[PDB]
Amino acid sequence: VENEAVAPEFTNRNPRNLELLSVARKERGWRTVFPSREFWHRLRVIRTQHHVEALVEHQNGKVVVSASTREWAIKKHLYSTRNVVACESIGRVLAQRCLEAGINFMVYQPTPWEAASDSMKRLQSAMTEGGVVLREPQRIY
Amino acid sequence: ELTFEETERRALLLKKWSLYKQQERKMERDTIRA
Amino acid sequence: RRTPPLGPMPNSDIDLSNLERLEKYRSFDRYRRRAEQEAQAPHWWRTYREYFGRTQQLLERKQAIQELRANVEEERAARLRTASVPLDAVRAEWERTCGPYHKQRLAEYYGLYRDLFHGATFVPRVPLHVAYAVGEDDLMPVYCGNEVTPTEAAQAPEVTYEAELWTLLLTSLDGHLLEPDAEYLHWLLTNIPGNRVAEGQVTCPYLPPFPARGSGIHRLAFLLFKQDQPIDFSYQLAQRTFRTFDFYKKHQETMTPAGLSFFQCRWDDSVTYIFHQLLDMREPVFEFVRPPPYHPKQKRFPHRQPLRYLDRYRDSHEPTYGIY
Amino acid sequence: RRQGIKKMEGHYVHAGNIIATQRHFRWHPGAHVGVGKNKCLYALEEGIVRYTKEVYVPHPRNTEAVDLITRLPKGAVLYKTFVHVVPAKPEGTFKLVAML
Amino acid sequence: KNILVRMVSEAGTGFCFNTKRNRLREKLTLLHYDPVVKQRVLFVEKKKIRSL
RNA sequence: ACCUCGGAGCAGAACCCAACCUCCGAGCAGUACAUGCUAAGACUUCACCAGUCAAAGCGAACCUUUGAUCCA
RNA sequence: AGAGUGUAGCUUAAAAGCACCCAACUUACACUUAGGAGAUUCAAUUGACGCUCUGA
Ligand SMILES: [Mg+2]
Ligand SMILES: [Mg+2]
Repeated sequence: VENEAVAPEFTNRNPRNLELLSVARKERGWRTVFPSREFWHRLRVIRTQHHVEALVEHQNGKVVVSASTREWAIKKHLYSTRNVVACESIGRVLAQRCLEAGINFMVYQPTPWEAASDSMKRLQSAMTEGGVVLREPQRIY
Repeated sequence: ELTFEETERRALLLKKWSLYKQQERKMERDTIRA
Repeated sequence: RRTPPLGPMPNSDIDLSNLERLEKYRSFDRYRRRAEQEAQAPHWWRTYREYFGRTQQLLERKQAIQELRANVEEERAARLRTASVPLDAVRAEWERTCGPYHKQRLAEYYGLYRDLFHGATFVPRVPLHVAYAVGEDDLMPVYCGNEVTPTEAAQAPEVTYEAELWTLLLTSLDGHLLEPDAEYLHWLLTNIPGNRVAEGQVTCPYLPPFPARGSGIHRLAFLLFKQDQPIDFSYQLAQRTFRTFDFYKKHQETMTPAGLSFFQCRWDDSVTYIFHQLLDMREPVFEFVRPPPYHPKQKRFPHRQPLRYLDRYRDSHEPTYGIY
Repeated sequence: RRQGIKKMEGHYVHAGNIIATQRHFRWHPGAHVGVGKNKCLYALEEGIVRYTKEVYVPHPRNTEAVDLITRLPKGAVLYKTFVHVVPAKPEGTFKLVAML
Repeated sequence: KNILVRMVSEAGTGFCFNTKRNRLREKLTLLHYDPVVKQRVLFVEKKKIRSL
């Protein structure tokens, strides 16, 4: 049968294949430097003077899924783009975009004061209720 | 204990003093530069 | 000896004797931002990257923002940190405004461009929508990078897109079983009249996704091409295999990509059904096999090594007796 | 003491190999390089050893380093020597085990 | 100074492990993992092994 | 007076080394009582003895200065 | 009368980032956390409203 001619070794070219199988490597070094690189996808929050922005970035540095209050589509629905309301709104938008992009797992690396920040707590709560888990599964060795 | 109206008035007072002392520092700086 | 630097040494431009008169990093976060900027900046020394690498609209926006700010209820809710945002409206507005750019980012990250057009990119101008009807009451959508089971993708999906002809194509970028570079087409409508899809030319009939068991997660792409004038084109794997690269080379004169929507498929029992019922072949099962652990060349005298050293190199765990 | 670098740049290194032994943090762990209790740098993966210079961002809990970095001019960026292991082999392959 | 003492399990097992405590300090009672029982259990000081 | 070990001079740039020599302190203290068990791969005071680091795994929780054998 | 002409304080930013202010922690500063305010001078690349300079 010609249809059963299958190569002995499969070649999956999806960049997220091993990452989703929880088998791909994470950069496990960098212990003396903050933040750790031992992740596949990272949630990075930039709070500027006027705007609050959130990124979901792969380890390689590619920005995967972004939500910026700079964008009209989001800034046209809230009063101030630099407050807890803005942080929660951008978190919910980013959670929806992550779910639509297939990113269910993420790593968040806040400083102690960022973690203590109520706006960051609200953003994490928004993400977790939107579905994104801010803790990546362990690598399978 | 405190109510909601007094908290709102306190917030408005803080905002108005923000604007007022912002104008104060602005005019002081203008005099300095001039 | 001292070789001079091959470029501007860091912290040399600001190296001045007026240290007391120089403003300092009062905070850790400002230094972090500066350090990230420097890391992004290219350098002449070896770095980690080397090895591991309208006007009316503006006026309307300003007026709308002024109105929203003037609304006292909005200010009260914001100051009480209780306001919310309409997710559906934000989604639609983003799709219209800057959704195509984010979808291009997603496609580049997922490698669709490099694997379909050998790196040639584009922008998905048309906010296409695809959804596989699950049962009768609901329909699982296919966003840019969604996750859909082959059971839900067993039957052809409903496609909606506000536009005016069109050619819609489905490929499995990594489902091939023989040739690594090739891919399988699942269904292709051509010469779509406007929005209605039932009138499309069904050149290749619909195939459900068939990712082999333990073969990982496969990415399936819905491509949509704007069409100027129709052209005549042209359950067997030898005829379902093809390359989007030269396929779109043969039609790029009159076809231009304007829509994308892709999803991830895992194994499911529907894949067994697909492999047996209609592909009429034994389904392949794949396992992720890690390379054998490295051991240094065995020594005659494993000095200071534990007794487990011999086990590290023995192959059979059962007792053997040689000539006896 | 017999300390120092055990694997220079370009050297193939297997997982667990000690890359450098040090008393201070002369070399810092980069990608796929772990640190022992005694600051020894060992490889977490199998691959090639590379030495680079990278911007140093100390962990916030490191009070002394944070004080040093806050006492620093607004344009200055600290740099340190980092050791990375560029992994050679892939994590694994998918092999046909059975044609059911 | 310090003395090495034999903390004996209060779980009935014969498992004992050695710790160091000040001579002037009171007799020791401490939670510790019991391997035979596979659970943290209390241990009590029984007798002084030496004086270090 | 010293004899062992550790830190500094003392070696400017892998290691090794200026033995003899100079100064200092340790035969520990504090902490914890998983500060457990196992285990790839390595380092090493130029032998051996001895001494270090350690992924993965299992299990709990959520570390910073010496001495062999015999014999009791 | 003529020249340079022109984004909130600054930007070989295109409506952004730094700047700036109070509230709390600070003796205090600072940090941090919460908040606040801000501009592309008027008409069609051009002309004219405002600033600086060159004269009387
Ligand atoms: Mg010495
Ligand atoms: Mg040796």
